[PDB]
Amino acid sequence: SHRKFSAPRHGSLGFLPRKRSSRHRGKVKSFPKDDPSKPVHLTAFLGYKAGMTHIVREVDRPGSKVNKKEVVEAVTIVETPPMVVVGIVGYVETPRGLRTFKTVFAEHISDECKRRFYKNWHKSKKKAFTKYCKKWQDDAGKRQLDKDFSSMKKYCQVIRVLAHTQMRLLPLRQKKAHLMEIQVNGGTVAEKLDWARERLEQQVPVSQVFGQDEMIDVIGVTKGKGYKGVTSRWHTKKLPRKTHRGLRKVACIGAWHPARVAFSVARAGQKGYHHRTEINKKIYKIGQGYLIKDGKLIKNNASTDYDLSDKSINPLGGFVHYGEVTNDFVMLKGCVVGTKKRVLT
Amino acid sequence: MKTILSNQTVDIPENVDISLKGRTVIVKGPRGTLRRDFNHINVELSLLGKKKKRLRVDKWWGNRKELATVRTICSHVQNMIKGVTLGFRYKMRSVYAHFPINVVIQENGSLVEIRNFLGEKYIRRVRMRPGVACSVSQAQKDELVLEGNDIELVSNSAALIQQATTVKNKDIRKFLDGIYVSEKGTVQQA
Amino acid sequence: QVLVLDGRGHLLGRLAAIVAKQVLLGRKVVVVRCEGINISGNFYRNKLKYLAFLRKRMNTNPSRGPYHFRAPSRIFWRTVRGMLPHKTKRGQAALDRLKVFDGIPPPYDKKKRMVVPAALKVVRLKPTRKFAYLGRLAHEVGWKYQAVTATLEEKRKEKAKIHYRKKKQLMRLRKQAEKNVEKKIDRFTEVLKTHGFLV
RNA sequence: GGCGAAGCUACCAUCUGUGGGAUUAUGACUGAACGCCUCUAAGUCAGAAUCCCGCCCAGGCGGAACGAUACGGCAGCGCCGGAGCCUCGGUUGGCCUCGGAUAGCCGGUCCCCCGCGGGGUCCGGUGCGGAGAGCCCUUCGUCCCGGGAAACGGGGCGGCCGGAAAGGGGGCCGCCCUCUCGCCCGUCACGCACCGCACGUUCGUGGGGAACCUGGCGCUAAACCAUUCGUAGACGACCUGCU
RNA sequence: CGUUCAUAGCGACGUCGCUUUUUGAUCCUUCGAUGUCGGCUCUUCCUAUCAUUGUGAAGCAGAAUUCACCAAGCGUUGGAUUGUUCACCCACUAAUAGGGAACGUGAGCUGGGUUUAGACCGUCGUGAGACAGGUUAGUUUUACCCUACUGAUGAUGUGUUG
RNA sequence: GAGUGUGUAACAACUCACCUGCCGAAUCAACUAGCCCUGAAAAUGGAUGGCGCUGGAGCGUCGGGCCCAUACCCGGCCGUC
RNA sequence: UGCGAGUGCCUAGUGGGCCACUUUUGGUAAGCAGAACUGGCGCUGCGGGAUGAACCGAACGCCGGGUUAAGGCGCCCGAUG
Repeated sequence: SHRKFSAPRHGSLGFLPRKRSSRHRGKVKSFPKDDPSKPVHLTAFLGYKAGMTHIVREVDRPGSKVNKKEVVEAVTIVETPPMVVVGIVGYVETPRGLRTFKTVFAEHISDECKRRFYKNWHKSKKKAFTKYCKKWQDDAGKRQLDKDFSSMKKYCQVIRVLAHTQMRLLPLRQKKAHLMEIQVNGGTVAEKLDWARERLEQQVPVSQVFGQDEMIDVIGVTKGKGYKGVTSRWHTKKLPRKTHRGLRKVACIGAWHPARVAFSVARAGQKGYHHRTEINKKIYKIGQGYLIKDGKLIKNNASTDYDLSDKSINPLGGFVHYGEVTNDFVMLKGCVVGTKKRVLT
Repeated sequence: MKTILSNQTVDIPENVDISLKGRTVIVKGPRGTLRRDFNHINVELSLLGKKKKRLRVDKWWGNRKELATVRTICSHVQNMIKGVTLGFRYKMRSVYAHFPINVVIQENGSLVEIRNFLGEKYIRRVRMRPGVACSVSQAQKDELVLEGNDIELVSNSAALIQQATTVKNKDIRKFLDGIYVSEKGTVQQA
Repeated sequence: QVLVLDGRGHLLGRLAAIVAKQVLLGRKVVVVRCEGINISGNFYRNKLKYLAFLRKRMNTNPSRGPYHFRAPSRIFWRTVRGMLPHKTKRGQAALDRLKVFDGIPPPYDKKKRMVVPAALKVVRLKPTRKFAYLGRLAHEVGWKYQAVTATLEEKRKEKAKIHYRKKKQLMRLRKQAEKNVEKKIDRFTEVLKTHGFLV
């Protein structure tokens, strides 16, 4: 028979593979579309969820009831240390996909960046890139890569740059840096790569990437919640108290002629630790980190043009379960995906 | 019935110089050139007569689905001859009841915006076809003028601005509003 | 010993009829430029035959259901799969002998492409009928890569232009040769033309 | 029984939720059929909670690029340059490329004009003979001489270019060294002539493993378990640290 | 009929078809058992489309409201009574459209009334008892096996790993 | 046309049927038979058997050629009569 | 026209049938119920109709060659390549 009262579907039909993510770093699945009109710049960046706080600000939108009055606003503090560029990679479009062409790594690679290529840093002999780095100081090695750079300028279409974060400027316990390729959007391929050639083994701050009141997206991994029931994995209706086999389960699954339980039927399983791409997040303040000219500059971290205080964004006792922020930061409107100390893209 | 032959001469004037790359006929003259490929009709195009006095088209062993394509070959050709000699002028009269329709061109005639149509706040940006020039007439308060050489491009742009001024969920028989075709003419009458 | 078949201008099932029988006889055939196969009927007909194929999915688990391939190579690979006994071991070893590609692989860019006169549009279809390309139809089903293929096929097309121009440059030198040497090869030419050569 | 850190939690607090393509229905343009007219017959336009793609999730008995590749007290590897011996199977010359039209093509000089390419004109074919009803090589061999072809050619180490969609044993300069042997016509003989009896004849230094060989060049680790971490977790698994 | 006007909307007297969401007809499957009604929860599908998207026609002046088309993407409620499927009413709403999946769904739940054994009332029967008349109380067993699915290890090849 | 339409208290007035001015070959009307379309809407995704097919691999009428069943002929063997 | 005929004893099993060309009863109709002749399945394999009670052909000891019925000859799949 037909259903008596119609009801919307519990749970989304777009997020069926609710598995634990095979990766821990947030991954950019789709970079912004290229256009040879704007100058070269970055497109993605790696951050860490530090904590959350309030913003009292003036909303000046026309036509609202909140016109010319103040609100409080939950934001998220993301400590965003500057990158170290340690290589570039080229991509060429194929009928079978978008295949990479060549990877060129930098000469001097930081030890934090070298921790990524090892599953056991203590027992390793740290022999990574010991012979590759000998292809730079020699004239034959430099000529061997000079044509390699020119090979990218002729055959490659999409140029992505390899950058990693710094664990030396963070309160994190871990020291293994996170690598991610970042697509460079600009004009033609030739001068776009030459910008990355000049910016090798350099420091990339956040102001080169993002600016004031930018309207950006957040990529991260959900806070894992373990193996949860179907009444919390899908928020289904709880069965009444008089049930014998339990009341936190889906009562009827399917019909007799094969509705042999489908992918669309809500079942118990893993809840949390899912890769999510949540978009439309407004930046309110790109921060400036700790810097000393003669004295310590805690003054200009959480000071506005009306506050005039010496407070930093670190609360009394510091951020809970994260540490104390020392570097420049990005403050994102609203809550973001992931727990504390989570690698956010 | 498969008719053995179906023929019609196309008498062209002396001031038009035409050529053909197989079935792709090129018509040029005073007001410019016109190119229109005549493929997928499966008929031949024979340009006979010295000093190019006429064009002849035949169809061998055809039935009534492509007997009807014989005359549309000539009819497209004469419009190319007419569009090069005298052009195509489609005057575009605007009809309104209460709210006057304000029409003005932007680049040369390419972009035409329609405003104060039924008092609508939504402006209507309509692009013309390439090679079609638009302008506002004189000696009368509101009428639009479309110029060009190709009959298909000019009249499609006229239908674009005719279908842009349509009334929604009202009585069409009472709300006689919008811009409509007034006359189908040429740039000069010779 | 390996056939290279140009896919442009061929019917879908007519070329598959020739290919599938030749595969089962133990002879490798390579079908290339699979965006060029065209299908009889108007375009809006063949779209709904293959769009209704997209609706053919198993309700309980579409992941193990029918794999709706979107590239024109695998669409042509699909229609040969149904015409071969792929459930047996002879059929499975037959599909290894069939290599089907979109565009022009650089493996086969300098190979001469065979044409089957039993499957061409002009010889099989009436000139007044309508036909629909598989390359245009595949893009509207979800095949993304027609702009990448068109840029690469345009690059392959002009690369063969210099080679053909060099082939004509060598051919006029081939033709120029017997016009100054015929006074000493006139004892070797008639023995070819009294046995039916060079006429 | 109050209050309550941290952690979970509520539309019971808060944040976010997207851009294109084709067209359906429809309204049309040109326009015959049916010298008139018509959205239709060829063709063309607009066209949506429709369909599909983009956004987002997983990532295939699917590929790609890069790094390190076992100095130890042995050993073991990688690249390049000789004979036997197991297994696996088909195999019996290669064709090294225009695009495209089908009521239409091919190749030229270009007296002519634009930036070797294009257009007009002119010339010979068009069941294709600048033919895949087709092209190249053809192997029984060696020994002397004469005739046709060559003298600018065969063969024997470094520099310079063209190739990326899954990348070509391709072209040019010579040399310290060897020929009128290579291939086309004719004299002259020889080669176990195995006495009629079948898997003969190549791509075959074919792919994989075992150990012997001679010489040269270059190498020095990684993963897992154990412990810790707790951004994770039923257990596995995942993120970390540890002279 | 529709103020005149058959076809805007309708349409008698006649006539042609579709459906198994009704009752029928048959006994073809099962009586070495396929758990027999509803309600709750949940998944999917159909269009004979209630509303929303796009449209055409109205006895379409506007508004409101009817007829028709592509169209199942998204929705179709809270409650009083009754075990109810149904049914009626109140309020909100864009609408509160119709259905299928062994008349979906009992090793998912309940047992409310059908349908055991105890009883009471009314009718019938001399009687034991009968009533598809009414009321009351009346045990809802097992997955650890295979498959499907949810998650979690892995495996196949890339000489080994990242 | 003692008249088909427009407007007057009725007139006045215009226009249609019809005829003439120009053009030059088949046209019109009603039935009837084939192929195709509408009529033609159900629930797991769905079936000329599938792939596919449109100078058919769709339909009708046919002509050669070709395939095989334990069917027929010939031959070998067994058994029964 | 063709076939060697007649006759006497015991005797198992069967006594639920079904389908089809044609005729035909009741029923709107039914893969419904009930009759006549004939042929089949039951009891029977084989080729074909994709699949299969009853449809077409054709009935069967074990094999080789040849040829066909009904069906077919784009591929699956033998054959109009």
